[PDB]
Amino acid sequence: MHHHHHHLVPRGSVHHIKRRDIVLKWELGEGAFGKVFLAECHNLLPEQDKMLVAVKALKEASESARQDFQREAELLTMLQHQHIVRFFGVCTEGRPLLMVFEYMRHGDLNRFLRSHGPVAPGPLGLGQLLAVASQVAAGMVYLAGLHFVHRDLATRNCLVGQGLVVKIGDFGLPIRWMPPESILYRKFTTESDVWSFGVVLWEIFTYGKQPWYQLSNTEAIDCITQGRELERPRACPPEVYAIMRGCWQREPQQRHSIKDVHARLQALAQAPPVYLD
Ligand SMILES: CC(C)(CO)n1cc(C(=O)c2cncc(NC(=O)Cc3ccc(Cl)cn3)c2)c2cnc(N)nc21
Repeated sequence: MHHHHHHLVPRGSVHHIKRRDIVLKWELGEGAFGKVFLAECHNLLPEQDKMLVAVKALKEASESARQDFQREAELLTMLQHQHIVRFFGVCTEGRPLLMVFEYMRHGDLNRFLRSHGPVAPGPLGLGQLLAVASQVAAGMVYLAGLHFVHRDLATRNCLVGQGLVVKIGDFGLPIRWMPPESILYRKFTTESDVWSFGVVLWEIFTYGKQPWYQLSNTEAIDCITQGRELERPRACPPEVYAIMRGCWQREPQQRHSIKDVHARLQALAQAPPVYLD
């Protein structure tokens, strides 16, 4: 499951949280081998007696799932960045096994885009869409620096917190976001992540529409393998579509680097182009 991350070596142990320090509130979601709950966590941070967290309750104990649990936990404690999901630790006393994360008040980015399109309610402006895109790019720069290949970058895997802070996570094939080499040869690299970032940019600028929405899963696969490009969204300025095309070069070595994509987005976010659809 995490074999592709073998070159990543943990410096230290995972933070352990006492079961009695976690107080479950209600389910936030479910899918990837477990339910996610909102909860209160006591004695986690020094200043606050209690705070809200998101808790994933693991469904199994194969015990290949318990082996994957420990490795995943060791990997997540290593990921520490402003735009990467914040992992607090595990609870191993009893069953089910628990993983504790930061609670992100506005939920997933896909639902956030869909509800703020066609917190302050209303449609997100160009400046706000660029700010979202720059934050996701910042997280991807961090992952590329760690030699961490995400493999499933998509807005459904991003979270929105207080003050529109965006963080990348993975809530558990995403063919529509993949380049041809990932679909055909299961080749997942920093370069296939940059392609998915380009698709994330397309999702942002379409307010969360599914890529290749006019096509069946089969038609979408053939279409990506043949080299057809996603159309420019109506809300997308020409400067931003140039970034998408850079992420979508057929040759992985020709794709723009995430450092350059992030730098370009920072420039656009700081001074948005005067663009009107
Ligand atoms: C929107 C839902 C309800 C969806 O479950 N939701 C999940 C929250 C999590 O924090 C979360 C839940 N389960 C698993 C993880 N694991 C990682 O993200 C692993 C990882 C991989 C790669 C990288 Cl680069 C970083 N991290 C995270 C969360 C938090 N708040 C809210 N409101 N909803 C959440």
